[PDB]
Amino acid sequence: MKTPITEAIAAADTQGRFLSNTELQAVDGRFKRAVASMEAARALTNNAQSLIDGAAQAVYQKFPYTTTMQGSQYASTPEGKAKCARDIGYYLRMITYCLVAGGTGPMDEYLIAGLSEINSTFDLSPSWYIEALKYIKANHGLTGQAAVEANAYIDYAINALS
Amino acid sequence: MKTPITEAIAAADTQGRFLSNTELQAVDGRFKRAVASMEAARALTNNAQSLIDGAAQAVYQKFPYTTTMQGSQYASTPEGKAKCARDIGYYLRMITYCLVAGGTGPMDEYLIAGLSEINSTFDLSPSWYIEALKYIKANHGLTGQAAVEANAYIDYAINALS
Amino acid sequence: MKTPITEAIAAADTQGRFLSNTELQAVDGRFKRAVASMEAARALTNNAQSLIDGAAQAVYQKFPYTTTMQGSQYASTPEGKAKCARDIGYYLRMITYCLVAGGTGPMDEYLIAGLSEINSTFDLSPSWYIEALKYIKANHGLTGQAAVEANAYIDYAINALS
Amino acid sequence: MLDAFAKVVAQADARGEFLTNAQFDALSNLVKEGNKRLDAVNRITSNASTIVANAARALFAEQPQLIQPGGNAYTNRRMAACLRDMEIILRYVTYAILAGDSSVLDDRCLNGLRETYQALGTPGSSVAVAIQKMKDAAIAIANDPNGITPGDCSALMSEIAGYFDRAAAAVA
Amino acid sequence: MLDAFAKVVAQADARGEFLTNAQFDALSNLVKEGNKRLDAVNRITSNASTIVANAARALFAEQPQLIQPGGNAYTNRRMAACLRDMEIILRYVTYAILAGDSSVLDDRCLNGLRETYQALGTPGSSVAVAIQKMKDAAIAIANDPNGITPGDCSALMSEIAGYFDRAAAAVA
Amino acid sequence: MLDAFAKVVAQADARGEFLTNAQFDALSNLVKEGNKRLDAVNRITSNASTIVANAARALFAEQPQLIQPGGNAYTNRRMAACLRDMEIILRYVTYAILAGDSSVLDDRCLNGLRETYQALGTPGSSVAVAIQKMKDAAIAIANDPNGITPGDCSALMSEIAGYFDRAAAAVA
Ligand SMILES: *[C@@H](C)[C@H]1/C(=C/c2[nH]c(/C=C3N=C(/C=C4\NC(=O)C(CC)=C4C)C(C)=C\3CCC(=O)O)c(CCC(=O)O)c2C)NC(=O)[C@@H]1C
Ligand SMILES: *[C@@H](C)[C@H]1/C(=C/c2[nH]c(/C=C3N=C(/C=C4\NC(=O)C(CC)=C4C)C(C)=C\3CCC(=O)O)c(CCC(=O)O)c2C)NC(=O)[C@@H]1C
Ligand SMILES: *[C@@H](C)[C@H]1/C(=C/c2[nH]c(/C=C3N=C(/C=C4\NC(=O)C(CC)=C4C)C(C)=C\3CCC(=O)O)c(CCC(=O)O)c2C)NC(=O)[C@@H]1C
Ligand SMILES: *[C@H](C)[C@H]1/C(=C/c2[nH]c(/C=C3N=C(/C=C4\NC(=O)C(CC)=C4C)C(C)=C\3CCC(=O)O)c(CCC(=O)O)c2C)NC(=O)[C@@H]1C
Ligand SMILES: *[C@H](C)[C@H]1/C(=C/c2[nH]c(/C=C3N=C(/C=C4\NC(=O)C(CC)=C4C)C(C)=C\3CCC(=O)O)c(CCC(=O)O)c2C)NC(=O)[C@@H]1C
Ligand SMILES: *[C@H](C)[C@H]1/C(=C/c2[nH]c(/C=C3N=C(/C=C4\NC(=O)C(CC)=C4C)C(C)=C\3CCC(=O)O)c(CCC(=O)O)c2C)NC(=O)[C@@H]1C
Ligand SMILES: *[C@H](C)[C@H]1/C(=C/c2[nH]c(/C=C3N=C(/C=C4\NC(=O)C(CC)=C4C)C(C)=C\3CCC(=O)O)c(CCC(=O)O)c2C)NC(=O)[C@@H]1C
Ligand SMILES: *[C@H](C)[C@H]1/C(=C/c2[nH]c(/C=C3N=C(/C=C4\NC(=O)C(CC)=C4C)C(C)=C\3CCC(=O)O)c(CCC(=O)O)c2C)NC(=O)[C@@H]1C
Ligand SMILES: *[C@H](C)[C@H]1/C(=C/c2[nH]c(/C=C3N=C(/C=C4\NC(=O)C(CC)=C4C)C(C)=C\3CCC(=O)O)c(CCC(=O)O)c2C)NC(=O)[C@@H]1C
Repeated sequence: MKTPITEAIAAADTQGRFLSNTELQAVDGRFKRAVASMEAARALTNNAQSLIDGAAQAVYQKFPYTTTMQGSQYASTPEGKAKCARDIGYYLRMITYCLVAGGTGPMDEYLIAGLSEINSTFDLSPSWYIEALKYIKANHGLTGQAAVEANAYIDYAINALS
Repeated sequence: MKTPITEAIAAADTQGRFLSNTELQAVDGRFKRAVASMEAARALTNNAQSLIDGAAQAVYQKFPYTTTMQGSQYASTPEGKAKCARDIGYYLRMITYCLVAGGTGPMDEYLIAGLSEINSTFDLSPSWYIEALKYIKANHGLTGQAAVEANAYIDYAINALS
Repeated sequence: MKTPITEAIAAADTQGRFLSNTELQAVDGRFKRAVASMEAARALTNNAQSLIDGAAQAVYQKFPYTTTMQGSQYASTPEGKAKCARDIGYYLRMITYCLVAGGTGPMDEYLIAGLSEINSTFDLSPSWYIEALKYIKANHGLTGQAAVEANAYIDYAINALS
Repeated sequence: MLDAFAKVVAQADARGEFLTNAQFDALSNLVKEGNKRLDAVNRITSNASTIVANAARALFAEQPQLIQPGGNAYTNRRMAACLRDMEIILRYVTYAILAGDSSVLDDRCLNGLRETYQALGTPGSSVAVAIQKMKDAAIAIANDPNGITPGDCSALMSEIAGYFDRAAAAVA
Repeated sequence: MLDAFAKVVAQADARGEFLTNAQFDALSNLVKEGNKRLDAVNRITSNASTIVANAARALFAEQPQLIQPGGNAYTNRRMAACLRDMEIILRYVTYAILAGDSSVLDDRCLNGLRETYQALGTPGSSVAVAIQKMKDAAIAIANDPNGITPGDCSALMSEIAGYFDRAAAAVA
Repeated sequence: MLDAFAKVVAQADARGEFLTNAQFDALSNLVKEGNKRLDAVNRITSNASTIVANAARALFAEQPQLIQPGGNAYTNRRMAACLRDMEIILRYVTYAILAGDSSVLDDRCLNGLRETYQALGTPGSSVAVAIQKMKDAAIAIANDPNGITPGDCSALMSEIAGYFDRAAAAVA
């Protein structure tokens, strides 16, 4: 999994070298940034349900047809609504994992790999998820570097969907 | 084994693709041509013994020394004569297989692969077999497209010996 | 192991060929040269102890500090002196093996491969061994082609240490 | 690989025999039934995406444990791999239908697949369910009377069903 | 590979759960102890050559059979390979220390090593002795009170000892 | 690989010993018998094609089942592979003769050959017959008194026979 620490080790290992000061500084950076990262992760986790509920409703408001159109790919049924809330929860959970791990690893492995395929096969519109992510970014209530950390991963997900 | 059908499948598979209309047409061509091919195969099979007997004697007439020269590579002995008739029968059998399969596969796999080696190691003259094949081509009694199908494979063998 | 015979076989084998006169001559050369080579090997072996003892003392005389400096890499202790005599004996033994085998194989496999590493890790000076080898070359008492054979391998070792 | 024709030829060669009249007639009948075979391949292939997607959706609805966090189809990478396997199996089954022989399916897909899933921890039994669902859909599509010259393709459908069942048994 | 943080994340994902407050606190404490971890890695790495060389010299002094003609460390090529293995093991152990997880050590070194030595004829028991000697030296160096801000690194040293023992057990 | 000389050296090195006078004399005698060894290799190699072809023709005459349709030497590709194996074995045997050691033969040919034929379905017993026929022909050619300085090569012929028998036993 990709993190500031595994990347440092991977680099040294690929060169068959012991870790050098060059890599020990990268980890120090990760440790110092962890303060803001963890603050963001705790906040997003504490307010997970309201952010998920609000995000789903941002999507339905931006794309009204997703609440009425006939088809299992939409949330016009109770099952579809549950699938959508579940998915948004997955995205938020992944964001908190990235913050905790200090890197995109988590999201890369559990969500982004195969994302395009999945959206294509099940006829899910990437724009739906981008709207949910934009809602989370606008309403997580974070400021300072904690916001910077949260937004970096939210935008990373948005770019992966673009 | 190389045939119009396995070639179509091999192509699709190499590209990791489902069969397309591009390949389904190739097989249709094979199915339509099968009428003439099978007519040729049945005829050659029905008259196999006379064609084999006549072909051997065309070879002995073209190359008289093969009936008198001392050496196991010649047909100057009963054993040599039997080996020669056997070989010519092999060639004819292969031709009928190609007609049935709709391709050169059979002959490629069972006879052509290793042919040069074999002729070299056992001191068998390719010209002997070319003469036998020419006799079969001139005397199979086929006409129209059935002849075209039979001659295509007979000439394929001749080219392999050239 | 590299010798005039294994090299001949390796060449033929890499080309998937039977041995040719080209290789049979190389082996004949090895057999003819063996007379001088064996003479050298027998002499060096017969006088091994005096050559080893004399060589160690050439090293200590050229580099006096190796007999007084504090450290396990030096021969200032009984253990260090034994290690040094042992090492010089190894070099001489390898030289006789090369003479017997007709090639550098022996020395290449048992001593040269990993030599640089070893000298670096244990802080052994290559110059110490070069001096020992120079002593052996100057005092083996061989003449003619026997000397030429002995010196070829002694110089080979010196070059490996350079 | 081998197709239906090459198969007969291979058997004859091992015996060193020309084909018999009974064999020639058999192969000639395969050719006569060629149009139906091509229709089946065309129809199934033309609906490959929905056959796979519908079967997958059905499988996950019946076995929700597969998509739950920790389940073998959980995470997009795992789901993608699962969808891929379904399309791969369907692809090779259609190759077998075109060839009129299971050799390509057995060689390039089936063989070794059971051991592959066991090493991964993928439930072969569930894969078999997915394969059976694609069967049923593929046959319904291939044997749909609408928009095609009327005729009996029952024998062919039995053959097609056999290839699917063969795949299901190789992973179950 | 995984580091201490990724490990917690992986466990949470398999459960489909956000982290608990008890977990967040645990990871936050790992970060707070980061400086000590970096010092340990820096100190051991900075003395890698002597740790290996001293341990090797000690091993061969105690087990002279290894360097005697015919022994597994006899000939320079064999000695070089042995010294290399010692540095490789130390290298991966330091990676584990930085990561706070043994995954990298187990995956890229330990696993399969026992079978590797058995095939070669290399005495795994002797390798274990070499590893234990490097432990003791590495810990003495990492936990040396001189030239560093006073503090308790006992927990970290126990962790470090664990990685070395894990390596010793994988070859013994 | 190793030749007769390298073999003695390897044994001495494992013991950490210089060669003894008894050994030096032995190796010196190998050199003195070198001309005979070179003649044997030259003669066998110079007649390689007929040795293989005659042995093959003899084998197929005695065991016609091998060339009958369905037999392991049936089809030109199979016959070619069989002739190739015979030349390969003869080639490696001559390498052993030149080296005065079977190491090259065992390593680069024999080892693993029995398992190779079993997987293919090739009758190892028949291969052994082919090898024995090439023996007899090779020795008759190598030990032919005509056109060579008179002398006793009985010991060498026994050595040569040993290499052939070693090959026959590795596949039988
Ligand atoms: C069973 C599978 C169903 C069925 C089949 C059926 N098909 C035909 C006839 C034809 N099918 C084709 C199709 C192709 N020819 C091709 O070369 C290709 C690939 C490029 C395809 C897809 C053609 C040309 C024919 C003949 C002309 C026609 O349209 O009739 C028949 C008729 C008989 C015969 O064998 O041809 C039948 C019975 N019919 C059904 O009711 C099943 C649901
Ligand atoms: C146990 C291992 C010993 C010990 C450790 C100890 N270290 C510190 C503090 C610091 N260590 C560093 C070192 C680094 N920071 C880095 O980014 C890197 C890689 C480039 C290294 C090597 C730093 C910067 C500090 C803080 C400032 C300082 O020098 O104090 C402490 C203090 C507390 C805390 O955690 O920082 C301690 C206790 N102390 C011992 O007595 C053991 C022998
Ligand atoms: C047993 C195998 C038969 C036999 C052998 C025999 N050979 C020789 C002598 C020589 N053989 C050679 C041949 C070569 N020298 C080479 O360098 C090469 C490769 C390029 C070859 C092929 C030579 C040069 C000699 C010496 C000169 C000569 O022709 O005599 C002997 C004589 C003794 C000795 O060892 O030389 C013998 C006995 N003799 C037989 O009767 C066996 C059938
Ligand atoms: C919500 C924004 C909209 C919506 C969602 C919706 N999604 C699905 C189905 C799936 N969603 C996923 C996504 C993931 N699976 C993962 O493992 C991960 C990473 C942990 C993600 C992000 C997948 C794989 C599926 C299909 C398989 C399944 O059902 O789980 C559906 C159902 C589609 C169907 O046909 O059954 C729906 C409705 N739909 C909307 O209209 C919202 C605007
Ligand atoms: C006939 C035109 C002339 C002739 C023939 C002759 N052939 C052989 C021996 C062999 N022929 C083959 C050929 C094949 N083997 C195959 O498996 C296939 C494909 C199915 C072919 C075409 C082979 C392999 C042999 C050698 C092995 C064997 O005996 O089967 C001989 C005998 C040679 C010998 O030395 O024993 C002869 C005489 N010879 C003529 O003069 C005719 C003009
Ligand atoms: C002598 C010229 C000087 C000297 C020698 C000295 N050498 C060592 C230690 C080692 N020497 C070797 C060399 C070899 N090992 C081999 O297997 C081979 C090929 C067969 C060779 C050439 C090795 C591997 C070692 C280290 C391992 C061991 O002890 O065997 C020492 C001891 C170093 C130590 O720290 O213990 C010494 C003293 N030293 C001098 O000052 C002489 C001038
Ligand atoms: C879907 C219905 C079920 C499922 C599937 C699943 N499969 C894999 C992984 C692999 N599948 C294969 C199979 C093939 N590869 C081939 O090239 C071919 C022939 C063309 C076949 C048949 C292979 C090789 C793999 C592993 C390599 C890879 O993943 O790319 C996975 C992934 C497992 C993982 O941990 O990575 C999954 C999830 N899983 C289910 O739950 C369904 C029942
Ligand atoms: C030293 C304390 C002991 C010893 C070691 C010894 N090891 C080998 C050979 C190999 N060791 C490995 C191990 C690894 N390779 C890797 O890439 C990794 C991960 C990065 C590991 C752990 C391998 C693969 C080999 C074989 C390949 C090679 O030699 O390069 C040898 C050599 C044995 C030989 O005969 O060539 C030796 C001597 N030997 C001892 O006596 C000590 C107890
Ligand atoms: C001939 C006397 C008998 C016989 C032989 C036969 N062998 C094969 C196939 C193979 N033989 C080998 C052996 C080697 N390959 C090597 O590189 C070396 C060392 C240089 C050896 C010893 C191998 C690897 C194969 C398989 C690969 C290949 O075919 O190229 C066959 C072919 C079997 C097939 O089905 O393709 C045959 C027929 N067969 C007999 O009946 C004789 C008793």
